[PDB]
Amino acid sequence: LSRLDPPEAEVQIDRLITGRLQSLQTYVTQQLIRAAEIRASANLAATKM
Amino acid sequence: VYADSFVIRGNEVSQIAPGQTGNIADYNYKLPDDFTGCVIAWNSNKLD
Repeated sequence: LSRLDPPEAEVQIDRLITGRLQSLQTYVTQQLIRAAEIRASANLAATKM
Repeated sequence: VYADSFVIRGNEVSQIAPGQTGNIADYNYKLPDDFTGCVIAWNSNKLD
């Protein structure tokens, strides 16, 4: 904003938002896949207990 | 439908646009970026 008008700043900020929103989707998808693995391990540990 | 109308100089027609900066778009007629209208501008010589 400091060095650009709104008409063009909306486009530049929208690009950054899309990029960082993709970062969050990658993060959350991997946590779900990895949480299933620790859950399977907790099920094995409970069964052995 | 809002019809706005005025006269401007010859090398000023490019300033009538969403998101611009100039001596006529600063504080005389600021067109917002939610602009769904249409700017018509034609040469007016001899009448004006």
